[PDB]
Amino acid sequence: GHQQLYWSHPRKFGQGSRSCRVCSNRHGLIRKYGLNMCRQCFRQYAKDIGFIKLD
Amino acid sequence: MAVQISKKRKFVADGIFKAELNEFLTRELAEDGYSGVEVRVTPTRTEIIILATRTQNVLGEKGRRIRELTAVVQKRFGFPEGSVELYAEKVATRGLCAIAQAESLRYKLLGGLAVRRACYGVLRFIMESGAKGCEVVVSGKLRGQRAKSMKFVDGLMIHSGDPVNYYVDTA
Amino acid sequence: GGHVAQIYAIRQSISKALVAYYQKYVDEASKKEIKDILIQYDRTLLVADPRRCESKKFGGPGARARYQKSYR
Amino acid sequence: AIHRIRITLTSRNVKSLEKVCADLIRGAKEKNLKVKGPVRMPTKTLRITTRKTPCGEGSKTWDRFQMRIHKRLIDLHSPSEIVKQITSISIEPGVEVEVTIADA
Amino acid sequence: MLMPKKNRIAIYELLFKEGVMVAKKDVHMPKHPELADKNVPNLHVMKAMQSLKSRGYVKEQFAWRHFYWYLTNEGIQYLRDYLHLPPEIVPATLRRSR
Amino acid sequence: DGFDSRGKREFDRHSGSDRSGLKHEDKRGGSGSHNWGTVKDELTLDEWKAIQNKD
Amino acid sequence: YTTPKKNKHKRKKVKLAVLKYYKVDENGKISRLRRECPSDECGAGVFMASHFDRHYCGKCCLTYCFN
RNA sequence: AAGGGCACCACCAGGAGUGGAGCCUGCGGCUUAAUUUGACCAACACGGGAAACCUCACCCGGCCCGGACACGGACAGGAUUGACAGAUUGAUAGCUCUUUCUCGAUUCCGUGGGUGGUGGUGCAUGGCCGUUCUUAGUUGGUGGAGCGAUUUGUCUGGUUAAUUCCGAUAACGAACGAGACUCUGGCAUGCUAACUAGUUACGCGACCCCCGAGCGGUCGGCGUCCCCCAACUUCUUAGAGGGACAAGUGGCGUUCAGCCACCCGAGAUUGAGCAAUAACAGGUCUGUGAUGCCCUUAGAUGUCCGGGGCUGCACGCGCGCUACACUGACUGGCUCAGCGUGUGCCUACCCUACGCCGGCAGGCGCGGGUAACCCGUUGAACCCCAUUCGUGAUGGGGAUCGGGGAUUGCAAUUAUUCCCCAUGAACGAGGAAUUCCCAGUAAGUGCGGGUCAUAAGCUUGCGUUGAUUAAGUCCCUGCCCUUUGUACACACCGCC
Ligand SMILES: [Mg+2]
Ligand SMILES: [Mg+2]
Repeated sequence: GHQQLYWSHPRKFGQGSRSCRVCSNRHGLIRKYGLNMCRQCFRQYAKDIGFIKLD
Repeated sequence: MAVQISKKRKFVADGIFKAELNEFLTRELAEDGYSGVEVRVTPTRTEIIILATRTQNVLGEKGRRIRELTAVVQKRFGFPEGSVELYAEKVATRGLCAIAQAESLRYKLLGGLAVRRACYGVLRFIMESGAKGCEVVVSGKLRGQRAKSMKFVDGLMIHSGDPVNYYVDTA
Repeated sequence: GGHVAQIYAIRQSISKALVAYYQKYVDEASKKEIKDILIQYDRTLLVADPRRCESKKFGGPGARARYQKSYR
Repeated sequence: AIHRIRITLTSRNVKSLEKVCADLIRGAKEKNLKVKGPVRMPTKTLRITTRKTPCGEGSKTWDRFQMRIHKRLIDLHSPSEIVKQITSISIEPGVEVEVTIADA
Repeated sequence: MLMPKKNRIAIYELLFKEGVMVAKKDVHMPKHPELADKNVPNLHVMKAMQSLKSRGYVKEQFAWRHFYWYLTNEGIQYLRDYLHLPPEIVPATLRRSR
Repeated sequence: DGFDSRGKREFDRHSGSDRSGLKHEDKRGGSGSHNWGTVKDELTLDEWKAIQNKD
Repeated sequence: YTTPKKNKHKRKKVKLAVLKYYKVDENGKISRLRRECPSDECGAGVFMASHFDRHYCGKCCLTYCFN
C-alpha cells in the first residue's frame, strides 16, 4: 500500500509482464504478430480478426 | 518505415480493432437491435457504419447518442478529430439476420415468455420473412436443476463444405 | 533439393533439353529415334516425378505415423 | 517534371485486389500514362496452430488458422507531372494503398 | 476515496468538456493517458467515476479492458452545482454549434 | 463411499441429487410461464475558463 | 489461522488543539520560537518541527541537525 | 444371444519400435509448513503447465483498502493524510512506539449496503472441446399395410470409401449426412506481367591461357530503368483459364451398377478443412468484466511485498531422447533445402552482415532491415571423399562428479543457460507383453515457429536421404446393421 513497496517488485519481463488483452489471463498467451491474446479468446475472435482455417 | 509497423502486424492490428469494436458495440447496443458493423479506412479518414434494426433508437435525441459514441471510440483508440466518422444504417430484411433474431429472442426470454412460444414466434418470423430453413437451439435449465436442450427446426439446413460459410448464418 | 534430387533433375533436364532443341531446329523424325530409346530406358528421363511430399498432421511425428498410445 | 510513382496494393481478399488492380490500370490507359504491369509479391501466410479445446482434456486436437496477405506493385510513369494528373483512389473496403516516389 | 481536490475537479471538468471518458483498467498505471500533466494515476479516475455511477450520474459500459462512462443528465446538473457553472455550458456530445 | 480413492464416482448414473435426476423433469407437465412449453403452447467549457481566468 | 502474535494497534493521533507556537509581547510583537524550512517550494508559511537534537520541516524540506 | 459387414487407433506378412540401461519430463506413493490443483480407449511432454521473482492458485511473516453509496456522529477553535530522525522490523512497510510538524473536508467511526476472489460446486449451467464417429447413418410428402400407436419406403443380392449406386421390390419422389464443396500437390516453353525474381545476348574487365583453342573457358566480377542504355518470361512470383472424366482399348460381371489389365497421358485413389439425427450427469467455474447458488470479506480465501514451494526421493507406471557400435566413431575436405520469423498502444523485450579482440562461450564500432529489397544465393544436417581406430565395455556411451570461465536477470544456492579441462556409470539388442504404419509413406537426418529477460529432449510445421512387406480376411480386438428375448422406458449404473 505504501508507495515504496506497493509496486516495488519489477515485472519488466517474464510471464507476469504479459497478459491477455481481453481477459487479463497469463496462460496460453499468443504473442506472435503482436497479437497479445489469450488463446481461448483468440479462438473466439479469430473470424472477426481475419483468421480462417482453410485446412 | 522504422516508425511504421510491418504490414502483417498492421492487418492483425486492424482485425484486433474490428473484433474489439464489434464486441464493444454489441455490449453497448445489445437492446438497440444491434446487427453488425463495417469499417472503411482511408488515409484521409476511417468510417464506421453500424447496421441495426432500429436506427431511430440507435440515434440519440438530435443524434446525441451517436455523438456520444463517435467521441468515445476516438478517445479509446486515439483517433484524429476529423478522421473518424460514425453512421447508423438499417438492415434490409432483418428476418434473414441471425444476430437480430438472436437479440430479439434474448429480449423475449428476458420478458419471461414460454420458451416454446417464443421460439415458435421467431421461427415463424424467419420462415415467413424468407429463408430456405431456420433452426434455433435453446439450452439451459428451467424450473429445476436438470438442464434441457430445445431444438426448433424447419426448412432445410446444410452443415458441411464451403457453402455453409456463405449460406448458413449463425449467432 | 538435395544431392540425389539435383542429379536426377539434371539428367532428365539434359534429355529434355537436347530432345527439345532437336525438335525445334531439325526433324522430329530423328527426334523420335532418340526419344523412344530414352523412354524405353527410363521414362523419368523425360517425364518428371509428380510426387513431392505429404504434410505433417498433429497426431504423430510424421505424415501418417502416430505417437505411442498406452492404455495402462 | 518527369515523374514516376509506385502504388503498392495490399489486401486480404484476392477478388477485391484484382478488381482494384483492374480499374487502376484501366484509368492508366484512359489517362494514356505508360504503366508497368502489376507485379505480385509472394503471398504472406500467417499461420497460428492453436489447440481447439479450452481445457486440457481431449484427443490433442489442433486448429490451423490462416491469413493470406496479397501484395502488388503498379508502376506509373509520365514525362509530365503525375500527381496533379491523377487524384483518383477508386477503392473499396478491405484493401489499402500507399503511393511512393520511385526515386526515393 | 482519498482524492486531492485538484484531481477531482480536473477529472470532473474533463468529463464535462467531453460527455464521455474512457479508462484502461489498471490501478497501477502511473499516469492516465489523458490529463497527464495533472499528475494523477488512473486509479483516482476509476474510483471517482464508479462513485458517480453509484450515485446515479454516469452509465458504465465495459468492453475488454476499458471503461466507457457516459455522463447522464443528472450528472450534468450535479457537475454544474458542484463546479458553480451557469446554465449555458454543455459538453460537446450534448451540444455542438447549435 | 460412492467414489474411488481419488474421488471419481463409481456410479455416474446413480443420480446424487434428491430433486433432479439423469433426466430433466418438466414441472407441472410443462405448465405455466417461466418454464418449458406444453401442447397448448404449440397451438462551452473552454470559453468559460477564458472569461474566468482573465480577471 | 491461529496467529500467535496479537492484533497490532494502529497509530492514533493525539487530536491536537490549536498550534500556538508563536506569541506576542509588549502589546503585540510577532515572535516565533520555531524554525522555517526555507526551500522555495516549501514556502515561508510552513514551520519546521522542533525536536531535541534536530529540525524537520513539515514538507520534505530536508532535516538539519546539530553536529 | 445368432447371422452379415467394416477397421493397420484389428489381424495377416513385414518395417521401425516401446517394455531391458542412463537421462529429460508427466502421474501414483513417501516426506513436508507447503510440496497448489484438475484430469485415471476418450487422464498420465495434457491443462499450449519448458514455474528462481511474477506466473501462483500452496506455506511462513509483514503493508494497503483499491469497504462505492445512504444515514448518524466527529468536526476549518480541526474529519483527517503523510512524514525526516531514533528504536522496532528482513525491509529506506511513519506497520508500530518517542517526536512535533504538515496536510485541510477529499477522509475517520458506527449502522446497512457493496465489491472482489486462480474460493467450492462442470452432478446447477452457457459457450467451447473430446468421444460414440467421421463410421454411415437420419427424416418428411404422397401412396399401401394396419382400429391403433406404428410400419413399408430405409431390402434377399451385386457393387463402392460410403442406405455409394445397380438391381428385385407397395412403393414413387425427395432432403440431411457421404458426396458435392474450399484450400493444398503435380502439368501446361499456352495468356497476363515484374530492378524487391530473374534468364539469354552484348560492352568492359579479372584470371586461365597461349601448343593454337579466341564465336576459347570461369566469374553470385561491373554495367546494358545509372533510364534511353538489349530483348524475353524458359527458370521465380500469381492471377485468370485449361487439364481427368473410368475418357480409349481388352477381359470379367445379371452384361446392369461396377472391377481388373494395358496404350496414351503431368496426373488413372494428393493431402487436409468442414461435417447429420443424437448420446456420453465426458473435460473445463483455474480462459473470460460467461454464470446461478454457497463460502470469505478488514487478523481478508481481496490485494501487494519478502522468502520458501510447485523439482523435494526406500518405490511402481507412461510419453520420450541418448546408446549398446566397424553399415561405425574421430580428423579433415567436398558439399546441395524448404517452411517461416524478424524492432513492440499497454510492453522497457527484434533478426542481424562486416571489421577487430578472445581458444570458447563471448566482448567492441560501424552498418542493413517493419522486409521477394537486409540477414540470405538462408554455404543445414544426413549423406559423399580421404586418414586414423580395430571387436577391446575400446577412440562406443557421455551418466555421475570436481575445478574454472561467459551470457541473461533485481536476484543463478536446490546447480537458468552456454563454454573448457578433468572421471568415465550401466548399457554387448531387451522376458511375458505391447504401439505405429502402405509411397516420397515408414525410418534416419537436420532446420523454423509456439513456449522465451534466459532457453527444447515437448509440440507444431518444413525440407533432405529413402525403402521392406500387401492389394486380403474376420482368426483376435473393437464397432455397425439385421434377427431374437425382455417383467427394462429414470431405460442394465434398470427392475426386482
Ligand atoms: Mg465431402
Ligand atoms: Mg569431463
